[PDB]
Amino acid sequence: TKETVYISSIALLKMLKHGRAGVPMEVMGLMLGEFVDDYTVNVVDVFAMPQSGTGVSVEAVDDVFQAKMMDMLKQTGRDQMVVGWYHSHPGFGCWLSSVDVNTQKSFEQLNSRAVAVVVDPIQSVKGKVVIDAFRLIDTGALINNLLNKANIQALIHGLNRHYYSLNIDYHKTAKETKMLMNLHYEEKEESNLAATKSMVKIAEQYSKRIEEEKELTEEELKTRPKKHLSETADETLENNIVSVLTA
Amino acid sequence: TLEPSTSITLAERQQLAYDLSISALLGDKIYNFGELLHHPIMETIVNDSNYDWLFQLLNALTVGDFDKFDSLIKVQISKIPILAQHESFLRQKICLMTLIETVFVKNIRMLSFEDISKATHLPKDNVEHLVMRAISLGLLKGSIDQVNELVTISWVQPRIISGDQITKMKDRLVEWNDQVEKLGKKMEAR
Amino acid sequence: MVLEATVLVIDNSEYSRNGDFPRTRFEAQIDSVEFIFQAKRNSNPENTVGLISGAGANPRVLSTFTAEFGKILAGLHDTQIEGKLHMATALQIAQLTLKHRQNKVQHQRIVAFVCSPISDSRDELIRLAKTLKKNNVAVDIINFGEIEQNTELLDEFIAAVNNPQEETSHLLTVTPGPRLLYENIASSPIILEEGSS
Amino acid sequence: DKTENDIKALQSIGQLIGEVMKELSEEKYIVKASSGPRYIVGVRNSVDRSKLKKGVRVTLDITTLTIMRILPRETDPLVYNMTSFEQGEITFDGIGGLTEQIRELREVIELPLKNPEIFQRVGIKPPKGVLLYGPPGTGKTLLAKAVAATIGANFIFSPASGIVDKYIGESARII
Amino acid sequence: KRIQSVPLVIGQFLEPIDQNTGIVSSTTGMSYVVRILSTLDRELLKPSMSVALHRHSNALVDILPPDSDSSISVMGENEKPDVTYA
Amino acid sequence: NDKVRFIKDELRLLQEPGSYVGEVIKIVSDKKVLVKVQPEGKYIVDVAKDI
Amino acid sequence: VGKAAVVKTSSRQTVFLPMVGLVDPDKLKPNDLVGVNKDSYLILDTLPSEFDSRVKAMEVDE
Amino acid sequence: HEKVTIAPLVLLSALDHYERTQTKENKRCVGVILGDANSSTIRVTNSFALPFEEDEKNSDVWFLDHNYIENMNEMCKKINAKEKLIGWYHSGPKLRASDLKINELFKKYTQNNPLLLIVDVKQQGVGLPTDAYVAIEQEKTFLHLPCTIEAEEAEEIGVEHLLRIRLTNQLKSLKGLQSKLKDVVEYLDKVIHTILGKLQDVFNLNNLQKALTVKTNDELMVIYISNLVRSIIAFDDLIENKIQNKKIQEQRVKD
Repeated sequence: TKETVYISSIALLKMLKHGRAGVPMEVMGLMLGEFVDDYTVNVVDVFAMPQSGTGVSVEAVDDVFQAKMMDMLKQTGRDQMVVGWYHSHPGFGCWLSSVDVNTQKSFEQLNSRAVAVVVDPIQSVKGKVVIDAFRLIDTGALINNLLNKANIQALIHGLNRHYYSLNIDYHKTAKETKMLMNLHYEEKEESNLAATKSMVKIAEQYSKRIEEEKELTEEELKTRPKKHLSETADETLENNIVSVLTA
Repeated sequence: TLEPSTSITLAERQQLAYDLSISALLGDKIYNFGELLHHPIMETIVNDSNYDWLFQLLNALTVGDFDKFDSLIKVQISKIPILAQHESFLRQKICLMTLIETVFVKNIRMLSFEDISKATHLPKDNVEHLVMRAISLGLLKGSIDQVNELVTISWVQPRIISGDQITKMKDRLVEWNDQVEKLGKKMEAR
Repeated sequence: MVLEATVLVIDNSEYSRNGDFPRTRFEAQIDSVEFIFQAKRNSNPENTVGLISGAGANPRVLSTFTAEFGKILAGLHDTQIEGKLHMATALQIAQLTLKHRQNKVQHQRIVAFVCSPISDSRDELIRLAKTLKKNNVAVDIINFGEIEQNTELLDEFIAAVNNPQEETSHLLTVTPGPRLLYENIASSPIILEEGSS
Repeated sequence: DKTENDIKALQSIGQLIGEVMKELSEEKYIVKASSGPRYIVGVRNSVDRSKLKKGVRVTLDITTLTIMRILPRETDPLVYNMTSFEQGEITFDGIGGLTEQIRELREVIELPLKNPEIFQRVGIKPPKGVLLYGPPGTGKTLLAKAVAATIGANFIFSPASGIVDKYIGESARII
Repeated sequence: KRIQSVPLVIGQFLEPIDQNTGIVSSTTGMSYVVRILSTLDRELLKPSMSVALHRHSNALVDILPPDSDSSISVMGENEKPDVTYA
Repeated sequence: NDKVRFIKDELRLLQEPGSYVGEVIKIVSDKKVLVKVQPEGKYIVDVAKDI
Repeated sequence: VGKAAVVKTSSRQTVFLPMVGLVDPDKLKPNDLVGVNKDSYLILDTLPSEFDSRVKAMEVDE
Repeated sequence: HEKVTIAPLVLLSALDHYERTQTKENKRCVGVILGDANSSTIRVTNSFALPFEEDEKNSDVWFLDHNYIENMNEMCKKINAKEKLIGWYHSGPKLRASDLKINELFKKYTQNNPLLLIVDVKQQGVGLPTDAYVAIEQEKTFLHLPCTIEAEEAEEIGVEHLLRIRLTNQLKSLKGLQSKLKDVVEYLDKVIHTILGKLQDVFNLNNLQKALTVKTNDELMVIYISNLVRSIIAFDDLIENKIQNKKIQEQRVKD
């Protein structure tokens, strides 16, 4: 059946911070949260494990580290359980490969619904973040999942454990939401500072923009392209208005 | 440092105070008699017996009488060659601070030769030489325009120790707030 | 005694870096911590102890709850050995430290050394005796050298906090003359009535 | 256990060589991979940018194509066409009776190493070239080895028909 | 603009076929007809400018300054000649 | 509205592997052209249905 | 520093690898076949002597 | 310049801290901030909650875990090497006296003057609501440092991915004046020092500016005349666009 993973703001941000910094080597960690029914996987928090260059392998997931960190998590009142793991690949897309699969599989034998989350931070500069969520065949509710229906019964009967993607939603919190927007009195000080110093220097700023303008007029004469000539004039006009406004 | 802790024995206050009084008269190094009011050299210890000189120093500086300067000093402090020049320096600084506050009420800093000549009780020519020595030091950061006979002054004054100044400040703070408020209103509108 | 999480409060007053004991009062104190830890630890396989300073330079938690003796000792030896005891606060902070405890089956207990004289308000000291019961916690005072020049506030604190002594409190009053401090502490009830001494 | 450790190196990835052509920016680089192509590649944090200043040979990821580490600069060194014989096989007492030629070669090759100083004070440049002609292995080859030996100089033999190979830019690189 | 992204092969733009179309010459000698980004134009590009093209998708992502010089075929640019005519 | 759609169309467009430049050796009558392609060897291809 | 060895594999590509203990540095040298992996680029084993062509034609009469 | 750059992750982790520790009734919650600040530019790159327990009639009673700072820092080291101790964070909303005693604790374990970052969590301030302070000698006293956002190219796109001048500047200024006024009225009640000295100074340095604004106007008037020309150059490109359109339109009708 249909599965929907809510990844939180503070999780996104820890995954992306770590994964960008590890580059070109991969970083993986455990996702913390709770499983609810068969339709909701909450990722509330996330921490990093040690780094891997080998593609993440079964020898490599620190048994000590996860146990030791959780015991400390416990005293700061983080008590909700591991729901899966996230892993980076920079350079390779947002997918699995067989090593991840073997990693993944071992987690699921422990849990039963675990998710693999893959971030590619090379595709997190496509001006969206590409992120995916995966699970192997694992059944016990996924028995209505991969004119039909002969196929999937035989698909889980011929082979248990084959990847599939999962859907993504982001649920967040209003205080988190307001914090994200108040990024963009220190504020007052800065805008004003530039305004002041712009006004000091304007005697020169005046001269260079007549010269640019003089050029622009001349180009258009020869020309008798158009977009470029317009844009150059538009920038000069924009700047003047802002400059009159400043005093 | 002394008065909160370390060496709060009366002996140590009394020697240090005596040194403070002698040095203030010899010097002109840091402001006038405000420094003496704020910290004690006549009210952790005696008000008399060479701390009499302090109260008289306050009367002499404001008034600017040479005779009151002559009478306050007793033989130990007086014999020293150093003090007398530095007496004139302290008198200008205090007098200058009084005229300037008076005129200052928005941004006025223009004081004539005539105001300063009067204050010191010296003719203009003595004052011309005297101010010229005092600007050298940088106790004045205005400038003297000889043939206008006006001194156009760029602030140098410390403006500190309040009681009079606070009443006036409060009046000013309110006025400024109103001026700004109208600007703000216009922006709000469009 | 019973299954208990103990915050141990050690007194490093100006007294303590000089003789009042053989050779040094600081050097009497160190032998007893080891003995109190072992006395408890040998009774039951669950038992944790934490270490805090009073006298020294303000109350500091030196060591959190642990079941390894080396940490306590390591923490004890990093002390500032002079100051004055911040009694009221030391009890309050210790009670605050206790809530975090490693296991939650355990009782909640403060074992304090008082070496140096105190000067606390009696009214307040009673409010503490039963704020320990706002949170149901116990306390044991190891007193010496206070009984040679000052009052025992501390008995009244023992009588006030008081509930049955399987649940709550002991007053262990040790004559301060020469003889190893741990042995003395043993003939006071804290290394008697134990499972394994 | 050494063998088990050897299996452990095999689990770590390959890593390709390129040479920095030029710094395009301090975050972006032009490198010409030694697999042929030229690429725009990035950097990682661990490395420094002063250790990427051009003509350095650098180590590239396999498919990530970012600079993972930098090895010392080289042009990838030869021992099969830059073929080395430390010292010679004969000394100049082993071939005495070519005397005049011995004396002249001594003074032209050994002597500028030992004192530049005399040639500088005068202000004339130092000798830079020697030519041998004659039929080869009558004494000619003998001289050339014998000189290398005494100086300790490294003899570097070039075969002329190793310096022609049939690919883009190899002939240029060897010399 | 954002979607293509790094890492990239270097090419030289041969000629504009039209609006949003170019024939490009890759510098492994192999010439391709590609799309160009709509954020780069006929007057933001020239017949021998250096361009950044995608490795597998071959479309003009970003414009490079020409500053690549071969170094195993040896093309020298030389700041500082230090000899004069005396 | 058209300007939004147009960008969208380009975004899709750009995900092609590209075209090869080739040289016509000869036209034939069979609807094939023999092309010596410059990145690769020589190929016989079937021209478009539009010409 | 590292035990750096460069090999140039017959696909015309150079790689920088470490030396594994499954070869000796006394078996690394030009004019020798060495067996380097296709995909981790690490010299697994050393192969029979003499690189490339072992004389392109010789008639042998034993 | 002396500067602090603060990750969104830091402040959202603080946002989470305050709820996740159930700290209520305007009590203190404490954690550690981590980054690189060996230099005089603080880069704050990571953070963690620290167990903290306060008493309800004493804030000079505190319980703070020393071992945790030390132990978690070692785990931090094993994960990334950018994530060193530089300071701590508190939920504000003001400074406290008790802030010093905790600050004194962190001083041993830092390699710069310990940074106290006050993160307001109520989100009822203006702008970036966080103010950054560093303990130095005056007793000991906290001093404001400029606190600004951070960027990493992935992180900033992700911040936007989740979410998808003059009037403000001026409003915030009047807001300031108003606050300055409030403080003065409060001081006047208290009286019947630094502040006063500052107020007098400001005053000395609208009035003084008046005369100079007159000179500015003549230069501004030249700038307005420049504007006039600029509109005309732009107007030329617009006109061209209309002709091209016209030609197309006429051709369209014909066919």
